[PDB]
Amino acid sequence: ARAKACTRSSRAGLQFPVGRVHRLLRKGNYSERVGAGAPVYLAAVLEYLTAEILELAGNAARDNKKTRIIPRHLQLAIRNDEELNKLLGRVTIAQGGVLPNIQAVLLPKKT
Amino acid sequence: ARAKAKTRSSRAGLQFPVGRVHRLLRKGNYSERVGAGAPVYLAAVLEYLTAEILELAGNAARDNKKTRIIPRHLQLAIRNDEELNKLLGRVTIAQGGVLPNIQAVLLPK
Amino acid sequence: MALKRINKELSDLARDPPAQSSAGPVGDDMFHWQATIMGPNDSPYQGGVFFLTIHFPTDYPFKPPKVAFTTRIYHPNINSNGSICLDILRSQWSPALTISKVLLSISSLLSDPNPDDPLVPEIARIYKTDRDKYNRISREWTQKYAM
Amino acid sequence: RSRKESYSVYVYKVLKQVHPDTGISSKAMGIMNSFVNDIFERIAGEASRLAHYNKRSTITSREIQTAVRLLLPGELAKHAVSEGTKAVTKYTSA
Amino acid sequence: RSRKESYSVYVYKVLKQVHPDTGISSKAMGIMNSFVNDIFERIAGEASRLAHYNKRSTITSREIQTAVRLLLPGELAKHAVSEGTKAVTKYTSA
Amino acid sequence: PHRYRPGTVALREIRRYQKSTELLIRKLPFQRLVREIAQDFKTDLRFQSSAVMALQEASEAYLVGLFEDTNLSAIHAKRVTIMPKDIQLARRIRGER
Amino acid sequence: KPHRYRPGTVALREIRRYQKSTELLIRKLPFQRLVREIAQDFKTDLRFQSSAVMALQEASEAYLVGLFEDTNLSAIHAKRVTIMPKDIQLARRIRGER
Amino acid sequence: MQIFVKTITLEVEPSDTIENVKAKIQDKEGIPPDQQRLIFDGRTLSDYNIQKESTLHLLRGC
Amino acid sequence: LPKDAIPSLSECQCGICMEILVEPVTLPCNHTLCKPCFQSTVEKASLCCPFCRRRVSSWTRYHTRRNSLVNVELWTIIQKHYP
Amino acid sequence: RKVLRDNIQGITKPAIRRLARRGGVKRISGLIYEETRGVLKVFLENVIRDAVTYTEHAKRKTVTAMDVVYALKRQGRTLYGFG
Amino acid sequence: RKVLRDNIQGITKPAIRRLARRGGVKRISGLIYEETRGVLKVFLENVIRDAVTYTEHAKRKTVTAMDVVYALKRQGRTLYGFG
DNA sequence: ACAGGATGTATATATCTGACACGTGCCTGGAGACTAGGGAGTAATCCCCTTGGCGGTTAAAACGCGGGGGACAGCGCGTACGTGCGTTTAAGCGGTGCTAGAGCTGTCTACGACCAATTGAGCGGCCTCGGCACCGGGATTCTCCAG
DNA sequence: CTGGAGAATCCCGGTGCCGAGGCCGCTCAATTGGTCGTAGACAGCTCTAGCACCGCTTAAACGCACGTACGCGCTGTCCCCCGCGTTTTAACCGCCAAGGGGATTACTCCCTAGTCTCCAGGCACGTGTCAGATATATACATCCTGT
Ligand SMILES: [Zn+2]
Ligand SMILES: [Zn+2]
Repeated sequence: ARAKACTRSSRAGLQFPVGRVHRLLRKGNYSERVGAGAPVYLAAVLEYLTAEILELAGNAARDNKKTRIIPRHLQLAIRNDEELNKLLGRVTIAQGGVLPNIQAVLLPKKT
Repeated sequence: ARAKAKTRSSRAGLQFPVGRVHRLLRKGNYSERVGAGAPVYLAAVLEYLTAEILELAGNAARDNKKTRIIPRHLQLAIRNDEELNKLLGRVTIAQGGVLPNIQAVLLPK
Repeated sequence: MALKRINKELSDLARDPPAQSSAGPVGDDMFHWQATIMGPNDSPYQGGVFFLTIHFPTDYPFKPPKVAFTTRIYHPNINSNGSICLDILRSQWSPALTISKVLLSISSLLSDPNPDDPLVPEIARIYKTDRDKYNRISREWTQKYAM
Repeated sequence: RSRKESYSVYVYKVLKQVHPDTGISSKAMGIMNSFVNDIFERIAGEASRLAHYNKRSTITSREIQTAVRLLLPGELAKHAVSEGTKAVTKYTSA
Repeated sequence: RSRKESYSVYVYKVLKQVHPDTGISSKAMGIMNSFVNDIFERIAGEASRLAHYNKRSTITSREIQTAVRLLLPGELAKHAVSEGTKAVTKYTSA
Repeated sequence: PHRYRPGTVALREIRRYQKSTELLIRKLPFQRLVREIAQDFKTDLRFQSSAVMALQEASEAYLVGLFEDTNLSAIHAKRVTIMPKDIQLARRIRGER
Repeated sequence: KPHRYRPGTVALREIRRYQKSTELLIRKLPFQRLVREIAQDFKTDLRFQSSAVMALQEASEAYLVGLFEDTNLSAIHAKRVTIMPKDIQLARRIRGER
Repeated sequence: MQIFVKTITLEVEPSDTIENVKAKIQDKEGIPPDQQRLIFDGRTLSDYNIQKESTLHLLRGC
Repeated sequence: LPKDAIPSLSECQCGICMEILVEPVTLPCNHTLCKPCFQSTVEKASLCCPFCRRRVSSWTRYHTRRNSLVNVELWTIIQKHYP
Repeated sequence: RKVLRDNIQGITKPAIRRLARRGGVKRISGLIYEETRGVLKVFLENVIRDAVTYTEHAKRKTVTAMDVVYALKRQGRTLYGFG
Repeated sequence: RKVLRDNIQGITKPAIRRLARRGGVKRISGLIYEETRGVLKVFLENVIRDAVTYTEHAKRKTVTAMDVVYALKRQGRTLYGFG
């Protein structure tokens, strides 16, 4: 008898693979040695970012009365939120389109 | 008592320190192992670029009738050359000033 | 201050006592409580009465309590130290649940052990391999200690 | 038969945690994988530079806190740091 | 009593080989050092990413050629590659 | 007969194309252009269809962004018609020239 | 007789003057006061190296000169010679700062 | 005497084994006795020759 | 609406701390809890809704920048009928 | 092995017009259809000259999607959805 | 402990005029000065925030030149002349 | 403003289908236990650069006044671009067929990490004079108003 | 459009200072010589996907007429900005003094690399059903000319 195998992700209550993140860090030539809490912190940060994107994407999808998230929904979610827009200002999403906006000068006007 | 020490820069007939560049590469966390010719090539490239910039800056200084290169001369040398200007388009130089130019519309006529 | 919430929960428990389980402070310390539960019917542990310990951390209801068994028992998801491997105590904690639900979940795990994440590998092996053997041994140990 | 790795499983789990009844297209999953890889590389590169600047040789959670503070803007960074410290605390508590 | 390093000696040697009768200010020398470090970091960072992309683990002159080709624009890149190859050839000769 | 006054069809096209996500350039001529451009750096090169699609996506996004900037420049110049002066100004300000 | 130059004539000469000199154009003491005032909102009782304050001024002045070049180009593009706050906004928006 | 754990000070005289010290730690704080270990059960303090004001350290819990 | 215009003490108390609602914040899931309990449970456990598990992270970050967190209407109503 | 230079005309006037329509342009002057296709080839040359040197460094004969993605990334134009 | 404010007026109108003159600006409107104050304040806030983070990561109370250099370099405006 | 006609545009219902959410076998990468060693935390000390202060000079900022030129609203005119309709033309699809090169595996060897011993190249210090700043003065040019 | 006053600019010369340049310890980081494991070079084999072609549909491109709205020029106004003089203020420089904190060295010890063994979590592969697309017949909002 040795022990049962509990994943570090389950220890931290995460979903992203702490062990995989640790392997990537220590195989990515980022530093000579890697601390113990660094993968735990990084996995939590990545999970939070993905969840934050997905909540808005799902809200956009349900506002469009569809049940599957398509890249159009991701683009609509990203470009509406100011924080995420500033984080991903230099990123192009394939099949994403653009946010519908028309300058008020071009709209017709008279009487 | 083995042999006279010859620097790798002297072996390649360079000026920049090949040994120092080699040390910087392997202590820089760039890759696990470093090829032998990598410091030689990198030192050659850096020496050539420095020579180019110094040539242009010296020309700019002698056009200003001075003997000591100052940051103003470096700025004038960099901005005039198109290649270097595009290379260092995102670089701010202290005590550099700007290239003198006035838009033709503003000139009196 | 968790004292208000602890006292309110105790007041509600007194207002609505459970059927097979019982708990409460066993002293002036509201943070340290003892829980008494009976073996659920149609279980190998039926008949025995188990006593539990409670240590409330000073953040309740926003943190799970420190609760374990003071009665020796034979369960995969329970170690020899009486600790309980349960999500509402580890991950599924929420400030919006009552202690009675916790006790009912404990009784359910007593009736429904989870060998996927046990605390004693041998007990999980027996539960997966010979359910009758687990039912016999749990009953024997319930009679030996819980009775 | 080279087995390649991605984050599709974890992305799907988080999606099920947030919206219990919403699917995701295959092409959107690839976009999420690219996003995850990009953010991972940004943060790891920033932490490596911090460690090199401070003459260290170890990347710890201390470096990643600073890297997140530099990269993410404002309230997003605040929430990310809150999430990361909590996870590290829970991991060390066990 | 920390022994700090720069490229001032080598910059001065190149300056004397180019303009034998020209001085350089102290502040200009610092600018040259900053430029040298910046370009060195650019090239090394590009070469490291190339080695990682092509599943290698050794940075050789082959990667540095491509890094220079990616970084320096046009005629400058062509001249730099020509200069580097000659130096490597001479070094390998002896 | 019937005749929409000028501008309305353009506005409905703006609303239509800002709601869809399809590729707006014909695939075959775009591929021919890509192969023509690449044929000088190296001869007899080959391309993955995924690579060509990536190039087209990036190019279309870049052009859309350039037009977004050049429209604001023309509006700032108190016009509603885009003209190459606006494209030049936008390229110059964005540090591309 | 009071001799006066035409409006803009001294503006051109001072443009030529300041495009040739490399001195810092902002007053160092108020700039340092501003930098410390801004830094108050992140950590209290911070200390600055004089070289750090100089570096901040050197960067800020270059950034403002670069911004003014583009905002002058926009004003010229609008067929006028007086730069107005809408021009600065247009330049910052095209550059992607906003 | 005094005993340090690395923190609730102090604890039993050199007369109680590790099990009783862990039980009292659990009573005084709520940390599980068996979780996680003692770094410096059936062993005592005199068996390890633990003097007063010694610095102790206190895995399985998942 | 909270409900209501007269939130009798049983409703005027927080759903968690059970004390009188101090600067209550209305969640997108329409749940009402005081500013202390909210500002604790937000970063305390999981950023989720304790009642119906609703994620509030996007709503929270939306409202924090604009300082629109505190339900002004109910917070004023409580001051009119309760201390 | 015989590609001529006429393919630049492949980007047609209606195609450029609908690109501008997506970009939000009301009306287009006639001189734009040349300026835009002048700009596009400059952009494509910059991207492709970086993709092809990646492929050369990999000693390959075909241009993969990752080569284009890397070339775009090094220009500060990161693209999602292809790796 | 030496709390100060209202330093933004230290950037005098003649100083802004001198900057614009180096920029190559002939005539200046009256509303330029306030907006330039705002732009400069935004830029300095964005740079000092990263500089202070770099300093406090190394756990010292003194903002050095290298911290400012790194804060600028990470914003895409590399600055030479300070090591 | 208003009304009706023509025209897009959103909506509901029906049906297909293929892309996804799921399941299973499996294998290799993650977890556990262990030891060893050096990276870093902590303490202690030193002194250097930061902060704070003061007084005097004066360069620079603030204010004010007049006037002029430029921003701006308006107007008139021409043209070029959007809108529509009819007539080409390759894009697109689909299908088939071929083979170049991408991808993998298996060797084997040249090469780069590693370590120990040796010395001289670069860092620090220490000078010294000359390139450059400055001050004054004469010579040149450029602007502007009267003509 | 052509000249004279004047204001600014340029230019030459004598002067004094201090930072660039050179010299000298001197030590430590570069060099040199071995050794040893292995990352990569290279051959070989497979088969995926890229290239080439043809044929039919038809949607999209292309070309033409028109007339209307928009760009562009002109003109007058006037108000806001520039040039300038006077007054005011605080930046700037020199200097002194205190000390807080940055920069070293020692030490120890705890955290992380490395190795080993075991197993399950994630990956490759099927698979069937349902979210979504497409068609069609609606209601319904929208524009545009006439009133
Ligand atoms: Zn409450
Ligand atoms: Zn709720």
